[PDB]
Amino acid sequence: LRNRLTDRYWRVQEVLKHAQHFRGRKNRCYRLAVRAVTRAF
Amino acid sequence: GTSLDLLRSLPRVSLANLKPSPNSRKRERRPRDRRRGRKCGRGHKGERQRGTRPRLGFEGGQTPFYIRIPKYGFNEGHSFRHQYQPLSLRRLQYLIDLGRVDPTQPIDLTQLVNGRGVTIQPLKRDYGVQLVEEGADTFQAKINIEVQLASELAIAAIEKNGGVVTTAFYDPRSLEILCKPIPFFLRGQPIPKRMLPPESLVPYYTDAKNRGYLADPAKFPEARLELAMKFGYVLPDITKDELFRMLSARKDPRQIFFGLAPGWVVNMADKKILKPTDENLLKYYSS
Amino acid sequence: PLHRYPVHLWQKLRLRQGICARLPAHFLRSLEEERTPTPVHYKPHGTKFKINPKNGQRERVEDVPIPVHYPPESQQGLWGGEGLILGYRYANNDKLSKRVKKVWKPQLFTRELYSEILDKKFTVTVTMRTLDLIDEAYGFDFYILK
Amino acid sequence: YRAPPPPRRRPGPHSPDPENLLTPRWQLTPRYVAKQFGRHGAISGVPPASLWPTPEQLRELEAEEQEWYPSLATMQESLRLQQQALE
Amino acid sequence: LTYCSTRKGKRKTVKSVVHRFLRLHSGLWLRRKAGYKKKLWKKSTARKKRLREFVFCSKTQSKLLDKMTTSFWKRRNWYAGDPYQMYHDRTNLRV
Amino acid sequence: KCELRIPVHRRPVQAWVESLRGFEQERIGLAELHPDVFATAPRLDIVHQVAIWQRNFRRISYANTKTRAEVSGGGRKPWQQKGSGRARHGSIRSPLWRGGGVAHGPRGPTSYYYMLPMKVRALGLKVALTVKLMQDDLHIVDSLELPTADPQYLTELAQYRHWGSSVLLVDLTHEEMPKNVVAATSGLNSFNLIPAVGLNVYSMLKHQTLVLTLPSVAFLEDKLLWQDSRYTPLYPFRLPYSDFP
Amino acid sequence: AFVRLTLPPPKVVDRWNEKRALFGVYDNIGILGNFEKHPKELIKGPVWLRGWRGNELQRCVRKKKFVGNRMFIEDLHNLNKRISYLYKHFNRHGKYR
Amino acid sequence: IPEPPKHKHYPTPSGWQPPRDPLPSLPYFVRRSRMHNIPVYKEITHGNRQMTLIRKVEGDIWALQKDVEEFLSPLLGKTPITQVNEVTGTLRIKGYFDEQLKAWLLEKGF
Amino acid sequence: VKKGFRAAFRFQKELERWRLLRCPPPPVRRSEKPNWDYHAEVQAFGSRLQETFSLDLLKTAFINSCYIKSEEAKRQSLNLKDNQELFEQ
RNA sequence: UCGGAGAAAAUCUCCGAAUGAUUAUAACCUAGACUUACAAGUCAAAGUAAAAAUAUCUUGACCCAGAUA
RNA sequence: AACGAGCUUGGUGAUAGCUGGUUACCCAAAAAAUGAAUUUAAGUUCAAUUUUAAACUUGCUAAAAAAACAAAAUCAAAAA
RNA sequence: AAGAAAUUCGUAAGGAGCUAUAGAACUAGUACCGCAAGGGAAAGAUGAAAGACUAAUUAAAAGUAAGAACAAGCAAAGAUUAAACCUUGUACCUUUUGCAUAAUGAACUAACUAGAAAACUUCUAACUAAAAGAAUUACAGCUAGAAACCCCGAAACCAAAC
Ligand SMILES: [Mg+2]
Ligand SMILES: [Mg+2]
Ligand SMILES: [Mg+2]
Ligand SMILES: [Mg+2]
Ligand SMILES: [Mg+2]
Ligand SMILES: [Mg+2]
Ligand SMILES: [Mg+2]
Ligand SMILES: [Mg+2]
Ligand SMILES: [Mg+2]
Ligand SMILES: [Mg+2]
Ligand SMILES: [Mg+2]
Ligand SMILES: [Mg+2]
Ligand SMILES: [Mg+2]
Ligand SMILES: [Mg+2]
Ligand SMILES: [Mg+2]
Ligand SMILES: [Mg+2]
Ligand SMILES: [Mg+2]
Ligand SMILES: [Mg+2]
Ligand SMILES: [Mg+2]
Ligand SMILES: [Mg+2]
Repeated sequence: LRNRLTDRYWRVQEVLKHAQHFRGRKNRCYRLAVRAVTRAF
Repeated sequence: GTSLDLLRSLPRVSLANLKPSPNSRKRERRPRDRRRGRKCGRGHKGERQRGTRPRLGFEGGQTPFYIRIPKYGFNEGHSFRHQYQPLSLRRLQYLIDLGRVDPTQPIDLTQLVNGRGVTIQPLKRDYGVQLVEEGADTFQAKINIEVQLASELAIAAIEKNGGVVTTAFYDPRSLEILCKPIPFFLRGQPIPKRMLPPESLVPYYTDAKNRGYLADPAKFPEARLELAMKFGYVLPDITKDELFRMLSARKDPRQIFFGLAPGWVVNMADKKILKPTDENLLKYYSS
Repeated sequence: PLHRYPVHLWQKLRLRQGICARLPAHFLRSLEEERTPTPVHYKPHGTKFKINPKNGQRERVEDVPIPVHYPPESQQGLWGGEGLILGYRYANNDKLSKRVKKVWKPQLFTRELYSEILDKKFTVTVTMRTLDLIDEAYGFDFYILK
Repeated sequence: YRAPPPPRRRPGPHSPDPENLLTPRWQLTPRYVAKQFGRHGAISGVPPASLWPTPEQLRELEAEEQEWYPSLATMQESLRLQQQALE
Repeated sequence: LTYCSTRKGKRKTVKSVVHRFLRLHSGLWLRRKAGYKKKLWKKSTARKKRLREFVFCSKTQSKLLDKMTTSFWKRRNWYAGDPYQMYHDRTNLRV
Repeated sequence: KCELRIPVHRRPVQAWVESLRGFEQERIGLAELHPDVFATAPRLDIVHQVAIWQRNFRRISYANTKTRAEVSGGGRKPWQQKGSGRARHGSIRSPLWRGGGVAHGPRGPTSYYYMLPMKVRALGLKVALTVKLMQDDLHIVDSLELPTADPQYLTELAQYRHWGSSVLLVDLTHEEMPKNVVAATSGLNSFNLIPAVGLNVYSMLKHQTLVLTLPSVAFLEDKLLWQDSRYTPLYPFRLPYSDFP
Repeated sequence: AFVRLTLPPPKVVDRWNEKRALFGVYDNIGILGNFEKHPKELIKGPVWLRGWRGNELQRCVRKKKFVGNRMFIEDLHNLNKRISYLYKHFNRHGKYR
Repeated sequence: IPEPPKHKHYPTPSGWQPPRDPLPSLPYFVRRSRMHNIPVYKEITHGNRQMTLIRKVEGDIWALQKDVEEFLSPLLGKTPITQVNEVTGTLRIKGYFDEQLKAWLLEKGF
Repeated sequence: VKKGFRAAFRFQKELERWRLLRCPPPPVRRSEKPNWDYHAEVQAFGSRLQETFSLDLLKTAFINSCYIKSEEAKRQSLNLKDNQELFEQ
């Protein structure tokens, strides 16, 4: 593990903040939240 | 200059201020983003996509192009053919003009190579220099030169001015010593003898018209005269010339260097030349 | 890591330490020296140079001895340098035919030989080559000693 | 700080210890010893007479020379016969 | 093709090219015509003349042969009395 | 004065000769420096090239990883290909598995060695010397003799004369460097003393101000200028030559 | 993802230690020293790659040449297998022919 | 490289002639190579882009361009396309003009 | 433990943001904050409204009686003029 | 596999060739072209040489083995 | 406790023209599946297309009369 | 595809490595699995002091709780005074074909998990009829730098043990 990505937290937060007002696991789970956010956009 | 005045005003140069010349480096592209990711430039799935396309020259199962052409001996014996570096009278005149080849003393392959006038490569089958006629019309120098090959017109240019040209054969081992003599004296070995030409080359070097080093000296004056008449110049008697001794100087056919006999050892560190005394060793070298 | 010495030097270093060091100096020389046996199963090159026929140029030649297998039964007899040749052949003597395992074996005879120095007669497993060597040496005792 | 002394190469004839088994073989040939004389001349300690072939070595050179390098007279004679056959 | 050799780490020449084609220093390649020694009795006189000639190679064929041979086969060779001495350079070529 | 002949069209460059014997002995002489050494064109790309080479040809990286072949175990097939509902696998040590080999990792010790042309590296010493002079960071001195060996003196002298925080000092040869200079500089992190054969572009960019003794100036001018009117090497320059030391 | 809840200890780099201060000295030992020594003689590293560079296949073969006969049994087995892996990739597999 | 020997009569039979003295008084100076020749080089890129390059130019490199443009314009009939590399100190011209530009410099005394 | 110092520093900012939301700070007088010069602020106040004031009077207007009591209390442990008279007018 | 005829150039409808006999014996060299993925396949002025212009009619690479000079 | 031929380790990262997968942004251009050979038709090589850079000069559409078979594909001066 | 030799040259403690899914399989060849050869793990975290009572730090993952739901629909978007009603809108990746309402794969979270080389071309410099720190190339070339070509998966085959 010479180089490991250290910003993954903020990458996840970017997509999540656009999904917090959905209902279901779409609002908290990145894999499902990401697809729902794009459809909104 | 005005550029240096700009440095005076500008801040200090330091490791934190470095920059390469613009466009000096291209940027390498990793297969990460959508543009260069995904199939990654390889195309849709297939042999060429997995990396297993056939070898270069394969044409999908028909007899390749480089196999259906008849085999022919264009390059037979290429490694055994002799190669002679070409020297033109333009290059020879140019070297003399700038002082890079001194005409006062005799010119031999050592001096030519020593002046960066020619580049000799014995490993690539160089066996000497061939004189090239180009530049003869403008050649106006009187010089004594030894070259492994020479042409009829090239000889005429040298002799018309009153110089001397002779053709001498150096064997593959002798040439390497001749080209780089000092990287040899440092070894610590005695100077080897110079071997005679192979049977094929014997006629060329025993013929006066070619100025062979093994040719009959009595036959030269006839050859010199005929060449002079053919090219419409008057043969100059070089015996009267003040520097006749230098012009006529010629090393022994078993000698590599002018003043060094075969069998001697050159102690460069002590500025000495050890010479043998044994009889069998002296008979070996003097043969 | 790495060993300090190449593995091929290990046997020499072993002879040079311990009780092996205390062994007689002359005996170690026999152990140390390696000499090729006189050719038996191959024809050596007479010269060190030959003229290549295809390109008509002189090229160096060297002698590469065949690998010969010496069964332990041979150490109880007097084979004149002969052994087993474990190799392959080409069926029908064309390299486009199959490659077949082949073993060439010496013809062994039982013979009784007399030693003058020992004044005893031994019964030995022997090859016709060994008998020829003794004849060339002008005696069984001369053969062993020479 | 002060920098250490500049790197320098060994300044004189080098004869390796033969007993050591880690000494490379090339450094122990009769050709590496000559190299010491040519570079450093007399101070090497090579006995000058050892720079020339030894009696047995000389015989090898002459025998090899006769086999592979003919004399000038023989070459011309061989050339003449070929021309006569060609004519 | 061998791109990196086990012993020397270099590319290797394909000795089938070296035995069939001649490369001029300018970049051209010469070859023979396939079949020029075959069944000459049933070939027309004009056909045989075409077969005997030394012929050039196309741009893509030359590009392939350059890939299959190493640099040593692309150097300038100074042979005395060479019969291809004049064909190693191009003259009056604007293109 | 420059020993070698300056080009006719270029006038020489000059600097103040200095002495370290006292604080106030700033101007004791006037010196002439070959314009082609200390007044070459300002080329900072070449300075970047040389500075990179000095930092990259020495680099040997000792990073390594095991590939799937070098990881302990792994020979057997975990389960049968079919009739399991599982993903197909052939080893427990593939890159996908935890504890498996690295697919594309550092492989063994690697070297970054390369050599720049000798003329290019010589130029970078000429360009660097111009930069220090034209930017008023080069101080030519007659000798490095110092009145005292206390390190306090050398640092105070640097402050009085408006030198930088770091000073690079050059002397002609290591063997003859004065004892007073050795003692003081030995204990100083920022003031480094090197022999004239150790001068390089990287150390002239790390140290703010350069101090050259007059003999070193002649030493440097000879070596760098020799590069401009020389042939290509017939054989390495340590072998005997007609005119080369 | 999860992140550190406290700042890691401050990292201090002393830029004027002897190694950093005197870095790069004697790199012109050749041009400024009459060419008695090449700078590549000043490199410290593995025996098989001082003053030399190559791709992984080239590096594997060269290590074998220099120290192959002093290597351990397990290492020589792995080194030999790496050569054959790299030989088959560089000479049979890839986009470009 | 030896300094060229003095010759009684110039130009030398090869054609070489040393830089004239006293020096030219132009704003720019063009230096000779180590082999004592005028540093004008024919160059080609892509196999069809022909160029001529003047190296070792000191002083106002821009002044040298103006002179070259005037010098070469009558032959071409249009202003020549050039690139001035001020960092390297070289002037690059499209097309082969080495012969005319070497004789030109010789007269100026460079 | 992943390398690096920067990711930890970024998350420290997030921890600060969360703490303020959960435990909002008590509002503080702008004077106690940095970047404050009373004399300059008073002049800007007048110039903001495009009006000319006598700075001495404006300063008195801001002063309150309660402020004086607090200062005297701290002093116990220049009487000045209150805004009263200006307030009435 | 190639050639000939129709559909009329995509698949369909039909015949033939793996030569044959005749012979004036039909040379060498060299512009420009046709055809063509490559490979193979076509036509040919001028010059020279033989003779006293002419070949008429209707097809398998490389390697490797041979034969004579 | 999976025998048309046991199991284990090594050869071995076996090979797979087959299935799956192949990780940030932005700007731009962009085909095909026509032809040819191939134990070749689930592949590959060449042509053809596309593309990037460079050199310098005509290109696209349209194109009369007149021609090659004929009441629009070739060819195709001047023009625009 | 393989590949020499003659011959020449040669005197020398560190890390732009890993930091608990990484680095050795390793806290251990142990536990455990296998009749046997053999295969083969997982994990720990106070402080100066525990003769200070073994600490703290964190809206922070999925999952839950606090707090079940309220006509109507890829679950959102436009909005709105208003959470929902009204309006618009045939999940995603691969794949078919450039289409699917086909069809493959995905319960979710965290971590890990796949393009690598310099023959030719291009770009940036050094010197230039020569370039290169010996061996090489050269009818403007030569030297140096920069720029490139994946991961996982069989049935099999062979050697030696069991
Ligand atoms: Mg050459
Ligand atoms: Mg394994
Ligand atoms: Mg197995
Ligand atoms: Mg497998
Ligand atoms: Mg691991
Ligand atoms: Mg064709
Ligand atoms: Mg005719
Ligand atoms: Mg595979
Ligand atoms: Mg297939
Ligand atoms: Mg079509
Ligand atoms: Mg066909
Ligand atoms: Mg077939
Ligand atoms: Mg028109
Ligand atoms: Mg572990
Ligand atoms: Mg583990
Ligand atoms: Mg939660
Ligand atoms: Mg609704
Ligand atoms: Mg289906
Ligand atoms: Mg890459
Ligand atoms: Mg098989």
